[PDB]
Amino acid sequence: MIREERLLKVLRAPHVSEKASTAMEKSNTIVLKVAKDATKAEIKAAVQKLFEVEVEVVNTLVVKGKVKRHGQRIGRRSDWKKAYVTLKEGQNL
Amino acid sequence: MKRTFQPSVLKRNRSHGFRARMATKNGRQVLARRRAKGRARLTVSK
Amino acid sequence: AVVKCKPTSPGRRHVVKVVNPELHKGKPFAPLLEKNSKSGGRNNNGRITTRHIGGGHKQAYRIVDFKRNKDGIPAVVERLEYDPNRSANIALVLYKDGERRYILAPKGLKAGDQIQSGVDAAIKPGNTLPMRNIPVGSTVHNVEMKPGKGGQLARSAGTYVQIVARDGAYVTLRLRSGEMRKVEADCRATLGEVGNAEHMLRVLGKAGAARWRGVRPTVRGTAMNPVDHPHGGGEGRNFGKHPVTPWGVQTKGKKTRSNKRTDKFIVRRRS
RNA sequence: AGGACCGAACCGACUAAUGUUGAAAAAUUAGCGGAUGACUUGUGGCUGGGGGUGAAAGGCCAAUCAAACCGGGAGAUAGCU
RNA sequence: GCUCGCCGGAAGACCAAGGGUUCCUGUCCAACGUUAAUCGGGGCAGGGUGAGUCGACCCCUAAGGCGAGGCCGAAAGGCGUAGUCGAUGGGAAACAGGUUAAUAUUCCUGUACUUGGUGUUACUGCGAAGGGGGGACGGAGAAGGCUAUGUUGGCCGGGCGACGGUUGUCCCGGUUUAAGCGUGUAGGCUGGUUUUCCAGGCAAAUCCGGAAAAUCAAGGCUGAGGCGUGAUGACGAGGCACUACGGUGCUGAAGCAACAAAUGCCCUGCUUCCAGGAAAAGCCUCUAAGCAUCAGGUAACAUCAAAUCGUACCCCAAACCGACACAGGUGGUCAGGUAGAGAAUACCAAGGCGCUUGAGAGAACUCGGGUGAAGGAACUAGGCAAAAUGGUGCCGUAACUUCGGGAGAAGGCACGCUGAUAUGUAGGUGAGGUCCCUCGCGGAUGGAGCUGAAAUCAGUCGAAGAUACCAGCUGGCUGCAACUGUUUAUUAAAAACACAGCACUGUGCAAACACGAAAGUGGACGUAUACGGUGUGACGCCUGCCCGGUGCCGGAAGGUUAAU
Repeated sequence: MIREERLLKVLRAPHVSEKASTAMEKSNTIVLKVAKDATKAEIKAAVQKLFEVEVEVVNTLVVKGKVKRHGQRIGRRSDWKKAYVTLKEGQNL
Repeated sequence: MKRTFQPSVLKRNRSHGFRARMATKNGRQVLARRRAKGRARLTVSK
Repeated sequence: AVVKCKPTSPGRRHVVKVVNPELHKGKPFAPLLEKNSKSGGRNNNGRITTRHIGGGHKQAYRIVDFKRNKDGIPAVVERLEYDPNRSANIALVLYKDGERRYILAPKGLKAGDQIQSGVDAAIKPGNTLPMRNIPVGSTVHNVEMKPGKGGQLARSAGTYVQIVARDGAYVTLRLRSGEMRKVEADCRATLGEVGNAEHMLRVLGKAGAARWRGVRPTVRGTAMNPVDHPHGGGEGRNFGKHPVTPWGVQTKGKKTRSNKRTDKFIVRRRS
């Protein structure tokens, strides 16, 4: 099993957008920003054990950071990871 | 017209990359001069 | 059978083929084949060491039995095959215990023909046996120079070696060169002569034929600049020098043997 | 069948005109040669400087080649400007 | 938004490489954009890339790299065995439909498939850095069977028409459906089965190879496509209801046949030719050591797992390489209509564009073009440039020749449209029916239907019927080079280089020779019918004399002659 100390550090934020919103209200999927080194077994286990719901399957993409600039000083943001967590028929959050 | 720089990442790295500078005496001296000059990127890796 | 091609399209005007209807039209015997990668004339330093080599057709090596070690077991010649690595043809043979091997094909040898290696072999063409058992004045090919080593003399097509003497532990051999050489008499040799003599009668006809045997062009020395070849330069055709290699050593006469180790074994140089 | 014939792709580059502070540090337009072969091309690899490679022109080796580029000896030396 | 023009083997679509947010939405016009800009690949913010099946990673290897020991080398280091890496190659598996502003073989719907783990049950000999098979692989050519795809008819829905006619031999549109599973066909290959024996596959072997018999004449392997199912589902021209007029839902007819047909598939086939055409693993098998009522193997069922990284967007380009939003360069994939031999060319479809300065005027002159009286190379260094020729069929065709050519020599004639032969022929395809059955994806007959050259005769139109585009100028004498090729990237493509062929010469294998302080490597896993060097340069007739000089080869007597 995955230890609970690992399993708390994985989920990072709920992702709020309109693709996320239509995924919830149309296909049971909650979209959430996860740890960059988090595997699909860790995300599945962490939503099973931290929101106490039943997860059908996880799909993970990794989002690349945008090169912004302040003034005349550039900088890339930071890569993050986004997990499309497809729940079962019985869920709320 | 076909210019000289026809890029390929795999040849860039196999040729001038870090594992290929470290692979020999003189490339390690190259890295030593780039570190000593103090250089933001040593090799061309990415 | 040599055949002049009819002169449709130059390039075919001067070709003479050497066709052989008794060669096997088909794939060679597979577990006696191996990879033979082409080099380009270039050593482990990458450099061109032998010039004029490169390109040509892909070839697979055929392990030809030059040693002929299966003594006393007869072998029937299964077929004859084209070998790209040699001038001669190779015969695929089948021993009585179910082992196939390729040998160099001697002159008269056809399919369905008994050959036999060893000391008590009959003297007839195809039988490898030591030269203390071969009669003097017999044509013999695939000669060993050291006992047990493998054949190295008279392997190229239409080539034989005549045994002229048996003085003691040595046999004096008239090599195809014209050279008289002493060989130890325990060295095996195969009877007869090796058999594609008409190989020398083919004429190739065009430039691309040389190209497809892997022979790149030869730039002649006098066509170059002086930095390139000692012959070089000169305002139209201009030779004026004693003819040399590209490294300055005299061509046209100058003897380049220095061994001193194998001079014991040379009875008379060639002429 | 053919280093076969005509001819597109494809490779090339014979002529002319334009261009020549170009649209382009070598091209465009109209014709032109090869076009199953000694062809052409992709990806990778190997050869290195008095060295490579060269169907040979002193050609090519990163718009550089009768000896690359970078750094150093080095503020070479300059009865010359 | 309506018209107009351009590309349409691309100026459309999909990628690889390369780039790296340029993608999509809102917002701003300072600078960037060769002008203005409300617009933008610009600024700012937000959003966006979803995989057991696609690709990478992974398993295996080529060229080649690195390389424990090792051999070698003043040192650095060179080479290399075991090994280990290295794709551009070999290895398991997913398709259709729908959806987002922006992803989709990834999400959703439906239907699937693959490989491992574990468990149960039934049977059971399993077991390798080892043996065998297989993987496993050339160029060209030829058909045959198909399909993608298209055309026409039928069917279904809609229209009867701004200007003469248009209820019909009329017009517009649609007529689509996959993987998987089942069947096993047109082909292609091979005789099959049983028993005994063996100097081979380092050992063993029931596997492979081999040698005997005996019997049967068939079995096996492979294989496009079709057919059935998937699918009483989806999709579907269009209508219906609301309509932030952007669309959003609902409903939805027919959904067939004939012919033509690939450069795709059977085909890694078949025929043929020399120039003789990767490897290793997965895969199938054989056993050795061992384990043998255990482990393991096989089969069925159930259950679990299939991680990680890529996925946006451009990709013949305003996003890559060219300093530029540069008339240049850049690999693969798809490839509709009409005419055409065709991927040429013309005009078009799908789709995409109008090239990020415009408005005038209508001088010289320059550039790109059109036409030209009479003449017709007089131009000029030179017919440079332009003009001309140009297709298919048939007739016809010289010198010379290596007997192949020359030759498309040269030079001519025919060509549209309509009608008849013949309400479209010869030919191709071929239904229903009929006959037989080793009964079906069968063969024989039969010709409905579809497709359809080419020729002759008759007529008719125009100045002209290869009407556009496309598409040889021809002949005579001669120098050089035999020929195809190669070369001065960027003023020289040539008679120069190359070449087949010839000769001379070296080279006996630890070969000469070359790269290398050496080890070693190439020569070559070649062996004098071979290899290296040099010259000449197809072929034909030939290649004369000179060995005093320089070189080379040979000789050893004498003279001179180093280190010692």
